[PDB]
Amino acid sequence: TTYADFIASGRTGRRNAI
Amino acid sequence: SVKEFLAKAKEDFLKKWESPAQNTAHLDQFERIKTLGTGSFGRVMLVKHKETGNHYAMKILDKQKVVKLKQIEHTLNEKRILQAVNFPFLVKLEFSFKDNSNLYMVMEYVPGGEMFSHLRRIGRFSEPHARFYAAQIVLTFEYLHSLDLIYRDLKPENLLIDQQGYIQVTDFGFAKRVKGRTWTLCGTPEYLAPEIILSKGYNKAVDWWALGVLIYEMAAGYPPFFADQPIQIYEKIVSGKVRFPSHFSSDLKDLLRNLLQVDLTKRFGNLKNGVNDIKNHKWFATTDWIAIYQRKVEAPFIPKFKGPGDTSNFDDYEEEEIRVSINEKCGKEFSEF
Ligand SMILES: Cc1cc(O)cc(O)c1/C=N/NC(=O)[C@@H](N)c1ccccc1
Repeated sequence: TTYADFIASGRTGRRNAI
Repeated sequence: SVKEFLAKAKEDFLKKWESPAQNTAHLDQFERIKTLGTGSFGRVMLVKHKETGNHYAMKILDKQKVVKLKQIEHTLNEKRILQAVNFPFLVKLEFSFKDNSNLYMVMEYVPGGEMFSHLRRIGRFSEPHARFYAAQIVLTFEYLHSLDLIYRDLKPENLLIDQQGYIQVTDFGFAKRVKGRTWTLCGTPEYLAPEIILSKGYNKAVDWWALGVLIYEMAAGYPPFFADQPIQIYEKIVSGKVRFPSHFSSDLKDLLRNLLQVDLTKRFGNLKNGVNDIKNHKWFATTDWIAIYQRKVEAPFIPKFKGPGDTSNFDDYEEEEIRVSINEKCGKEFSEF
């Protein structure tokens, strides 16, 4: 599931601006 | 009237824009309580104003890091704009000042915590819940854009919930007063409009695209474009293909196809009818805008408030000593702050 892919991705924490 | 309110609003803003308030407090009037959040060149702390007993949130920016990351001009933008604006859903700048090491902006303390925190914990918001917040963002962007301001940093990380459960928008770090178009490659990868990525010039429409990302993330629980690496995220934004969860209503998906629109001639917010293309969209049909503005509407979620100065709605961060150098750093660069 996409939710499972997200949760397992490295970008579920606070995201920094570039 | 809206035009009338906004015209009066503009006249108030302009007198403050041209004559910015400056140096209206000093560090020692505040008692420091706790770190509420951090950023690439600073942090934000809960503080208490000694003379009145009022609580506030103080943002502390390290001048040298601002310079190393080339954010001088962005930072001057942030304070100049923030002190001039006045709207129910904008975090109010109560005071600002600077010292040898840092710039300081003392805002109202919004005790409910970040939308980000509630969003990841709960998983996702119901649509009427997401709508109540989105409506407030819509009115806020109407106000902001009518002043010629572009916001450029919308994300759940930058939205706070107040005591009656209404939203307050914070972080004016990328905000800019610009009538024409601009080029700075800035923002958060997941929220960047394609025109930013492809190094075209761009405008206020990037905010409406970001609203689309926000509404999607609030309702889905994840953003429309994600991957382990930003380069791969851009490849996905640029290709523009978007997939929606099966639980998104039709009105929601339609609203989002229009906000998440790569074609600037078609992006909602950016057409002739301006923001009304959004206020009159079916997804907002049940929304009473005046009642929303007047805060006469019952919020979907009232945060637990266990008293004044309570912080249990924010994460714990490593506390660092607020060191102020004995030498002025970067004085010329921040003269007008
Ligand atoms: C938590 C809180 C409460 C409040 O009543 C008002 C606020 O403004 C905040 C927090 N705001 N946090 C940010 O703006 C963050 N993006 C940040 C940007 C640059 C440097 C450091 C952080």
